[PDB]
Amino acid sequence: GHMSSTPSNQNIIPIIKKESIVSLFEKGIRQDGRKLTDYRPLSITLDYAKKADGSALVKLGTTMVLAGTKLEIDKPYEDTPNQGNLIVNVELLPLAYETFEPGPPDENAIELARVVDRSLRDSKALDLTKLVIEPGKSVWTVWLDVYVLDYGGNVLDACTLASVAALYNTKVYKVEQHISVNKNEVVGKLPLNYPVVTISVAKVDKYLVVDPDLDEESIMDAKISFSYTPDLKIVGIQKSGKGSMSLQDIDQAENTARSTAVKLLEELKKHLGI
Amino acid sequence: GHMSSTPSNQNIIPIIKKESIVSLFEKGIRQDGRKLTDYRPLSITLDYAKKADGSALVKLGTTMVLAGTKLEIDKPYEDTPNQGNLIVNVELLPLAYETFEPGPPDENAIELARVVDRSLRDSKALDLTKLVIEPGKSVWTVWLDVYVLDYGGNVLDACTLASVAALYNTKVYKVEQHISVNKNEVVGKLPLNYPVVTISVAKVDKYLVVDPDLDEESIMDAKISFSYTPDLKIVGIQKSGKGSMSLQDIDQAENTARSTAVKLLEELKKHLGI
Amino acid sequence: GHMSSTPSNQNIIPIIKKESIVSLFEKGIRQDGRKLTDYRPLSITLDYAKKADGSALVKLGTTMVLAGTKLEIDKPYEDTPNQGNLIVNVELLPLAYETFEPGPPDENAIELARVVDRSLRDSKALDLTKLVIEPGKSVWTVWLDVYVLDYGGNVLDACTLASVAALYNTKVYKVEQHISVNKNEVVGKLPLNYPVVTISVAKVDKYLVVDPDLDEESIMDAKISFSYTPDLKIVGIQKSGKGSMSLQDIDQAENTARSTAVKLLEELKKHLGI
Amino acid sequence: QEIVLQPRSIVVPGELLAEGEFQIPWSPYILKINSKYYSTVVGLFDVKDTQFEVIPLEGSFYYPKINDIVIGLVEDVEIYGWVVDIKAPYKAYLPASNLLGRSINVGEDLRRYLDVGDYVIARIENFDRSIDPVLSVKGKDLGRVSNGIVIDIMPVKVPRVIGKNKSMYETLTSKSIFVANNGRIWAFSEEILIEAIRKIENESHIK
Amino acid sequence: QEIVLQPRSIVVPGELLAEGEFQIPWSPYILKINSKYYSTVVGLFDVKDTQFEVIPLEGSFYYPKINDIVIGLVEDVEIYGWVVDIKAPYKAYLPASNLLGRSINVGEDLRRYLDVGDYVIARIENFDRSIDPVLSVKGKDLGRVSNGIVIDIMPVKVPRVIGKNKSMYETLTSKSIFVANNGRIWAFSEEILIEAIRKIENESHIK
Amino acid sequence: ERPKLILDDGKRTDGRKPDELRSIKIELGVLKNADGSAIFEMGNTKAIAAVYGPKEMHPRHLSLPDRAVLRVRYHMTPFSTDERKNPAPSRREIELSKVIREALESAVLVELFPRTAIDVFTEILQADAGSRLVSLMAASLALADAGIPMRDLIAGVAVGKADGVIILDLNETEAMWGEADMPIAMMPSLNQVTLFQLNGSMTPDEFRQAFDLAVKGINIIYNLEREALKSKYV
Amino acid sequence: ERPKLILDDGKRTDGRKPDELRSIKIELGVLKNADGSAIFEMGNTKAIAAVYGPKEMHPRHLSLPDRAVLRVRYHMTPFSTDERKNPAPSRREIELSKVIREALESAVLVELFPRTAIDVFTEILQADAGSRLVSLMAASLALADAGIPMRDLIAGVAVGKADGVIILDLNETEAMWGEADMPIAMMPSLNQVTLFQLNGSMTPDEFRQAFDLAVKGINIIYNLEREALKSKYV
Amino acid sequence: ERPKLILDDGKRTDGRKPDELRSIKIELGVLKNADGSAIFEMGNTKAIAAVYGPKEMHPRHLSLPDRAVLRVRYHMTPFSTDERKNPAPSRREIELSKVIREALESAVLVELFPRTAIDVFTEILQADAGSRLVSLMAASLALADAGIPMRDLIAGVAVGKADGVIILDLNETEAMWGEADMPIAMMPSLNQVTLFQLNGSMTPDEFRQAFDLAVKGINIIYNLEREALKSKYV
Ligand SMILES: [Cl-]
Ligand SMILES: [Cl-]
Ligand SMILES: [Cl-]
Repeated sequence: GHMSSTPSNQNIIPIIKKESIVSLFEKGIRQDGRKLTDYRPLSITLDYAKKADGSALVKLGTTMVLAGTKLEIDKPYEDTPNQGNLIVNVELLPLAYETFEPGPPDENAIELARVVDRSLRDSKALDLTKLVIEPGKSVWTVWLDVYVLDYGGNVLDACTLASVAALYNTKVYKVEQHISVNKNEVVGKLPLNYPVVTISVAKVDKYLVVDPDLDEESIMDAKISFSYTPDLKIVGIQKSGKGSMSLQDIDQAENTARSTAVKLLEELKKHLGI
Repeated sequence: GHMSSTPSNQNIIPIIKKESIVSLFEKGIRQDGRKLTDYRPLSITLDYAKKADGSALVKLGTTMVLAGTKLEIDKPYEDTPNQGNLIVNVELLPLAYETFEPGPPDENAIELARVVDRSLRDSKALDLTKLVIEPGKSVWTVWLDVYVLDYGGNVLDACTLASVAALYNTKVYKVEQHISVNKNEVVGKLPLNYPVVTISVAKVDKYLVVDPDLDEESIMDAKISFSYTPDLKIVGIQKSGKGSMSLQDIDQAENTARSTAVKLLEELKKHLGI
Repeated sequence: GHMSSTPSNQNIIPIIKKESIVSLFEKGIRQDGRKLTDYRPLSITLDYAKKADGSALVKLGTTMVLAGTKLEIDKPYEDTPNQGNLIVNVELLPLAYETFEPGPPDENAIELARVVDRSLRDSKALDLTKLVIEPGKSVWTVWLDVYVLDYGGNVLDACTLASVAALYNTKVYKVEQHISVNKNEVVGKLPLNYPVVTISVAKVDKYLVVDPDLDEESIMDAKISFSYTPDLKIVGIQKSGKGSMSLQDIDQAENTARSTAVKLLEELKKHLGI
Repeated sequence: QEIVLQPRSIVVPGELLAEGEFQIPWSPYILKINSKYYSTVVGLFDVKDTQFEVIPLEGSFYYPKINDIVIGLVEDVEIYGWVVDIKAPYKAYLPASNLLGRSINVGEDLRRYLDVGDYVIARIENFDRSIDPVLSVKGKDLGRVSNGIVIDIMPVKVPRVIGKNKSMYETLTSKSIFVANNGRIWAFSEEILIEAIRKIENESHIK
Repeated sequence: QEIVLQPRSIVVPGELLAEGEFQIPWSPYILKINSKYYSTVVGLFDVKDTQFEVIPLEGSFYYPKINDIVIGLVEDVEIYGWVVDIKAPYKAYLPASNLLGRSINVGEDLRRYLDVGDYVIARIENFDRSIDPVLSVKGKDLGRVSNGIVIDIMPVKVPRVIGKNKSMYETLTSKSIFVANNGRIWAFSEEILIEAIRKIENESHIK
Repeated sequence: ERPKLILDDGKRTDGRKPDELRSIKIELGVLKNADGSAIFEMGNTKAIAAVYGPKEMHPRHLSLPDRAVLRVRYHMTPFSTDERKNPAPSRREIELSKVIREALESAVLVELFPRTAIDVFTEILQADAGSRLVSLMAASLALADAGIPMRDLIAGVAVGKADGVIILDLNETEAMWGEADMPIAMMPSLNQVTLFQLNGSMTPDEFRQAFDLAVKGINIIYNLEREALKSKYV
Repeated sequence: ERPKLILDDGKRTDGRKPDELRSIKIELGVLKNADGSAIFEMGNTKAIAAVYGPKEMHPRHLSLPDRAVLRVRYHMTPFSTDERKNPAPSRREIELSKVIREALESAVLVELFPRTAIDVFTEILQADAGSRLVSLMAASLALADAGIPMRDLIAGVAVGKADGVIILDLNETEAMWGEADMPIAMMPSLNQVTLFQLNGSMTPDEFRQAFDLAVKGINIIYNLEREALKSKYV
Repeated sequence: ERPKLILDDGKRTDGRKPDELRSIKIELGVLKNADGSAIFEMGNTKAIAAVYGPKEMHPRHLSLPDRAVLRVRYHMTPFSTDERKNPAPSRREIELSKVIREALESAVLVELFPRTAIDVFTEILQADAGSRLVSLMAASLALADAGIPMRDLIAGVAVGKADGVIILDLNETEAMWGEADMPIAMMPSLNQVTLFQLNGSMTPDEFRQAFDLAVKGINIIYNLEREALKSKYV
């Protein structure tokens, strides 16, 4: 048995600091000089975790996420004989933030995993029917494990980037019939239709801000995240946080997120080599 | 690893209130005007939980219990190839009482489940050899889940009533050989030999009281429960609570419980349509 | 998720008592009159737990350990079709010491189990290829459960003794092909190559002491344990405790442990009837 | 009636000692149920005059009595005092003000007064069923211990170790020892008195 | 002998600094083991006269010293006082009586005195290894902050930010700032002094 | 995908039009111990909620100096679903408990009760889609029944897309086989959204069409919630 | 059902008459650290118990102002049973720990030690029926060995029915295959029942016959418990 | 056993001589939130560590009056190993967390910070043998990066035996198939051993040969640790 409780503030910021953070919003810029619609600097390092089948280290500002995959052969589920499997796990490591404690995933890490999983699944980016080896008998299971090493704000969008990059980076090994996996021979890469991105918009009083940092997350009213494929279909939405927003805020937020998505997808594709 | 500890009083009642509760016991009646041998008003609503295979909502005074079943096909256990399975779970929901917290079943809910399970099993009411589909290969598993929604005293007897009623209410679906369950066709009801009842007798100083309410449970010395089939065989006994009772108290209690059982079985049968 | 924390002292000993404990170390003897190289009195009672397949109750001073085995037939692991299985569990019972609480094995009991398991395995004393019934299809699993009933110091060495004695004491039952185990017919004893011992040396200032008691463990700087077979090969080493030791201390400790091992192996063999 | 069932006997929980209405002061070792008295412990039935008692033979714990002289062991040091272990179910507290004869000062408290692992001889200045015992160092030859051996025993055995008119206390002093109420004794060279003061535990019931 | 092994060097934990018996006051940054002295930190070896010290280059925390001037941040409001964060391992407490100059009254305490999220300038009136630091607002220009920017830094860097004879403190004031012991500085329009006071952190070891 | 979700009459599998709600039934004061309680039924989806509170919270360090702490549980009974659900909380239940708590945080006037907990427990008795919203609205009603001050009641509904048609208040067939499912809850008098999620896929224009349709349903539901709460006094 | 439980000589499978106890062996002061300890053997069923206490309890909010709290554990070793038992507590162990604690609550004079815990730990070393009672009696003896005041010792035995015959002190074959098994424990000098359970089925007259037979066994056991406790002093 | 571990050139499977270390790479200040951090790579084994501390500890009864409490976690990522590792802590991780904490207890000057906790978290990103030591050394470096006073840094390496040859700094093939694996860590300037374990089997003379070879490796590593820590200031 389990229950969700209001947390303590794990980043109580002084009145005076709030005023500074929002002081240049009138001019359309923030603390760090970025525009209200700009992401922080992004680096994506593929194959960072050398024993992973695929991996990506994402640095987004001071947020750092390491995603890695491992593939296994399994019998398919009885209800899905013609599909492989995807299993998404996110951990918010106690390395990542001072008030994080070790333990199994709390509700925040569970939420992250489930939002990312849905966005990957509902996007149709990873067609699990492509993961079948022998219909009804043997399929690939893709374990995706996503570790937040440095909690610097907007961890959701970094987790999506890392997850997509790790999947793109995933090697597929030769299967030998006697069935075995021969790891000396890479025959393929995991087949994806396209990348996906998640775009998080925070409401700070009368302003909407893309890619909130730690300080901005500490003062925001609420946040909403929108997932996109390259055709700019919306493939997931999640309002998060204690505060409410108006219908009009959400409308404006989606319009702003979608404009940013175009640019983020382009940058991610450069990072992926596609 | 685990251990049982003396609890705090979760219903500390004032000296003055105790005197009132027992004030009319000399005349053979209680707070609510009921006789020392009377149950509180009982309603039993069958098929209350519409996606359950069978269900019953029992209201006994202010105690409310919802029982529901779900049936599954399983291979039988190796030691019991010629029997199906019954699995009893009781939860004392944090909805039910102010001091209840969510978590897995505590020792009180575990005890309830196990007392009910024994009474059902040892009564021979549910002959598990009747639950076989293909001997050695396929049998029915009956999951019985019993939820205490409102803790108003004597939850054991309400749990037994709800459990028996839900089992009686259980639909059996057609099994299609290719083996599958076709839920569009009800071919049967779960086969029971007879109902069972559990009767709880509380000792309050020099008096014995049937069907203790919350206040009576808060002042009782101990309680003892006796399970009966319609032939008035005793099919389970459980002394519960911190206090002791004499051999003579237990003897008197059984005689009193058995007299009440006759009437309760009759009322339950009306509720069941048998 | 889990983590290891510095514990509280569960045996804070007064300055004055420390001086007494070490007062005769100059003369080469301790509190109880034993030499710095002597074990406490050892008794080993075989077949103490009558429903165990083999068992041994070890008393070493005031330390008491009960080890017991149970054997089961299992399919072998896919990577080891030609070996049976050994599973070692140690529990530090809340019976054993005042500050022990019930719960699953803490890090101390987990460490004990794993040190004993390695010493048994790496010693080659129990050749798991001897536990095969039908290659690739059926093997023996040896469950070894080791219960510390009285925590009196040097529980590791008592756990090793009890584990080896229980394994030696293990009855093997006839296997009937239809495959079943017939417990009416003992056909064998578990086959061991030789016994193993673990020898724990505690550093107390400038002295090294074999077989530390509770008081000595309460004042020691650190301890190191060395496992031996009868050829005096070293078959495991574990430094334990908060303090460091020099390379020279470790060298001296090993030389001292090995001298004691010869005598302990001899005494254990008498106890085993080999 | 008013009758006693036993002479100087070994007694066990639930054992009927006496029938009648005696005017006995309440004891934890005797349970009165209307006109019957029962032992609550493994013990020695002791009749003195017209009254009776049970002397416990078993038990590792000390029950605080106000004004008892007690030798404890410091475990924790709080802001304004020291937590002390006296082998009781409750731990004792020695206030700083009591030790100093004055209030703690603005940057005070090393531990030269008292640190963890120090033995203290002290008296119980406050205790009841509603609060933990409070210690006082005020008296003479109380306070910290510097030298000597401190021997731990069953508090239950303390009255045998002293003995009738301190007879057992005499026959130990002259052999080669302060006996607290606590089941702890503070104590020539190579004095192995301990080996004898353990033998009193193992034979107190005898002769 | 009595010898020193290094000039003005970058130092690391375990690094031998000196051999001999110097008469050095105890420091957390130096470990003396008989006749050898070792650094315990990443730092800068500093010899002054005949003695020596290690200046730490690393560390995010402030260690309370009595009478330090400190700018904290209120986090909790208890019945009779306010819990304050001063970037230390221990949190500080500002008593209500100290702020008011009088006792709390029967229905007192909104927060117009001090609420959560307020910055306070204050002095440490009590602290030792046995207790958490106690704050005082008594002095002039202590108490709550109303206006200005408050810049956070490594407390380790505080002495470089002030500098020799407050030289570094001068060359900042005139450019466009109170420097507490706390690693926090209270501070014209569009004053981006912060971008420079971060550069002192990143080059303190240099020249 | 498998069954037809929009039939040739342009109606849905259960006979409803795209802009029609399932039938609603609300009962209040259903439990004796709970400080407040409610049963909410939307079609064949049924939740019960119980509230206990303002009360002091024992782990004082888990309390908040300026606010009450909301403690919330969304749980499904094993027999609420077509196939038995394991009673151990699932990852789904953990996520939904958080999303439901955060919705309630916007409504409940928690700063009235410093250092207290308000406990909100909900159980799904029958799941036929939309159970997070039915849970949330039962909780809202149960809080009102408990006399715990709030800014507004919360009404919610899931909109979505089925065989290309934007539809209001999905049933389980549509939730399972449709193209999108978007639960939205609001404080309708305050024009404020408290819960907002989408799963599946929609174009940006479809999303705006759906949001608009949800508001129409929410307003109907809100009035039923108001009337239910008033009904015993009038 | 499968094996014959009453043979043609009218004796039981282990040679006993219906009114005969298994042999009993009691050892006290078996553990050095425990404040009190005991081993109790009844036939091939063997338990060890250890007691620690009166001591202050750290979670003060879990303590009681007027009483000590009893903390009790019934646990079976993995090798105590015919087939290996998993060491994780089972639902059976959880139930039995409670029933054993509540039995001890009637005997231990807990109001002597406000705000304390008395810890009682028992382990089944060999299980051949009746292990809850053997555990309870080892705990009772261990509490006496610890000098913790009690109203009375607790003695107990299981009666039952096998092939229609009422029998005293069941073995495992009878517990498994018989028609009824009824563990009863008492404070015999006080005429008070502390534990009472029945599983299986009996007529009301059979129940009274069995209860009567249990009392006869209990009285024998009680005397052995008294003698065991006195034995070291005499 | 299966593959040849020492080849006819007398070299190892990865081309190294018996007395040669794998290549080492150290990065410091890798994480923004952590008070200190480090990445340590030894061959293809890679760990990251983060430190937070001295800070007051909330469960005051778990704190120590005279010392800080070290809280330490060794954890392996699921994708660090050849076959996926389950993220739930294993018995191995529990043991290694303790052995690593006790090593650090000898070095960290914990008595400087009474009643506090110093938190040390390490994660294995790639496991190719020796990960307990790589973890321990990353923790040591991370503590230095955090400015937490210590007696000395800790350097460590595993020695062992492969096809009868004593070898320095094992790779995974050697750890799996060799005859012995002996991790040793020290405070090298203080001549003190902080971690010492052996698995497998060695004669007493082989053990002494191996210990000697480990010291040579440790001294090389120690100098690299010193230089890494100084590198940003020079
Ligand atoms: Cl839902
Ligand atoms: Cl039993
Ligand atoms: Cl390793």
